[PDB]
Amino acid sequence: NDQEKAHLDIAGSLEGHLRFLKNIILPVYDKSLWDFLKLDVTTSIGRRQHLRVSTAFVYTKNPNGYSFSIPVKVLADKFIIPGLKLNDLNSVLVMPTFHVPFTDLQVPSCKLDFREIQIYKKLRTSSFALNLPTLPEVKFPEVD
Amino acid sequence: ANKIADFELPTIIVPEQTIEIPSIKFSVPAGIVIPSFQALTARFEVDS
Repeated sequence: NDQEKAHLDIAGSLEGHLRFLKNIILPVYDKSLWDFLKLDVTTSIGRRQHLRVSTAFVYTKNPNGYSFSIPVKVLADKFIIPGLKLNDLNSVLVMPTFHVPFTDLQVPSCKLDFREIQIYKKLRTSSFALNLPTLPEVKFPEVD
Repeated sequence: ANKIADFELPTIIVPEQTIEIPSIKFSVPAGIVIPSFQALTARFEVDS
């Protein structure tokens, strides 16, 4: 299974030395197996008998097919998705950077868009650490 | 320890330890895709 196509394939192979079975005669018809059938190969003498069965299911699909994609505008530092521009609420809200008490984590500033949807591509996390007297102090480097 | 048996403990120091945080990726759909029908094929064969 993949984006383009789906394959379901099963094959069954059997082999058996059923030679003796083929060596049979029919008294009701007064005829032999091979004779009555009028087949000799693998029937007159009887041979290693094979049974082969194959099942192949295959379907074609388009990876892109019929696709509904949200409208996205991509910038270096942000993505903009123009959602419904309802005017009921305030247009924008600005969130200033905040210093979390007792730690060095700096919350990056953000602007929240309601008419559109504005995402910022990368968010920066300032480093912080625990202050303990000789205990293992975990120091967290910055991560974006 | 010296209060009880005059013997003092060996000193143990655990140095700084680096702990790794494996990267994680979260996927949120940005649109749907409906594969368009192009062809359907089924084949059955019995070979004796």
